[PDB]
Amino acid sequence: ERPTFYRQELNKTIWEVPERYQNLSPVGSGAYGSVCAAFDTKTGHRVAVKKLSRPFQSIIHAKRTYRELRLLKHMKHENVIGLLDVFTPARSLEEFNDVYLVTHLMGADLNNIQKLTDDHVQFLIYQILRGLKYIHSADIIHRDLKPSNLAVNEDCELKILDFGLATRWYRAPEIMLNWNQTVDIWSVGCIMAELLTGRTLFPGTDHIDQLKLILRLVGTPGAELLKKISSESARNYIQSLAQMPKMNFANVFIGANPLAVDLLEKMLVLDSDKRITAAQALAHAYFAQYHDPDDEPVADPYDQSFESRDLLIDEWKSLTYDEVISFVPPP
Ligand SMILES: CS(=O)(=O)N1CCC[C@@H](NC(=O)[C@H](CCC2CCCCC2)NC(=O)c2ccc(CNC(=O)c3cnn(-c4ccccc4)c3N)cc2)C1
Repeated sequence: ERPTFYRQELNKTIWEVPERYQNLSPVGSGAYGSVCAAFDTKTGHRVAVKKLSRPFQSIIHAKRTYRELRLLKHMKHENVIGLLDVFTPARSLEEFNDVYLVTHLMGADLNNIQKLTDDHVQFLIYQILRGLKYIHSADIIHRDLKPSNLAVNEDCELKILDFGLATRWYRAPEIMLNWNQTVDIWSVGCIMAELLTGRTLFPGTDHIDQLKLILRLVGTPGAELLKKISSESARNYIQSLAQMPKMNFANVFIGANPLAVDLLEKMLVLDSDKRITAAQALAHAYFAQYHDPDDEPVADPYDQSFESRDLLIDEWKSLTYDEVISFVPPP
């Protein structure tokens, strides 16, 4: 029982969407790609419709499209973006070439929310950790967490997403030198610090400067962590730099809530085996007033075996088409 579509141009781009979506207006200045705001006549709420660009232009684009659809269909959590609809005007695989995604209309990102109160930071970071506990439990690593990938509405309700299109300021040092899930926790540490102080914690100009700033705070690796670098070039570099002491975070986040400081000490550790996880962090005393261990769920298992597959462009397209058809809309 297929719906009725209607076509229209919008800023040198064609849009064929269910009549159920109306009053489409472009949002961003193309920053988010081809995205419009909309009114959903089924529900009566604003939505965001994104039309992918050249989704099957190449083998790599076909796989990235399939990956994005598969991940979005899996996410069912209050602090993670979710898929409200996915559709295509095509009536059969032979004419399938465009893919539309429908999500909630997000309010503003965390860059667009002056420092916050300590209570505001607790709530926002709490919600990020809660969604991270959920994606991490599915063996899903975000990898690109940063204020522009956090959406927050007027109730300060937060959702994690990934718009795609600097990342380096938030990036774990191990995956910037190539020597697990807690790369995301490092980024939370950087975000949390910024909310507290009002300043980018590690505003590095490139990768070597980014590492220089990081070690000035957390200190040069010790032999405990040195014993775990396999990359021989990485070891030589770190041992050649000037030995800089670990700073005491209380002298750097002066005046901040000492629970917040203690949590920063547990997130912004160089050794990834010692970094706090999302689930452990939810139990930190700093979130004492939001922590609810009975309402911090994990995710269903996520089959990502496809990621190790080499398929042709038309096969990835077919699989994307499967996921479009099999899609069941939520409540
Ligand atoms: C690293 S890559 O391999 O994966 N891959 C490359 C990089 C991007 C990756 N994104 C993903 O896979 C995620 C889902 C998977 C991701 C996994 C980790 C946990 C978060 C979700 N795609 C998205 O997040 C996404 C998809 C569609 C949409 C559509 N709504 C909008 O655009 C929208 C809604 N509101 N607004 C807005 C906000 C404020 C003001 C005005 C407008 C918009 N502009 C938005 C986001 C894919």
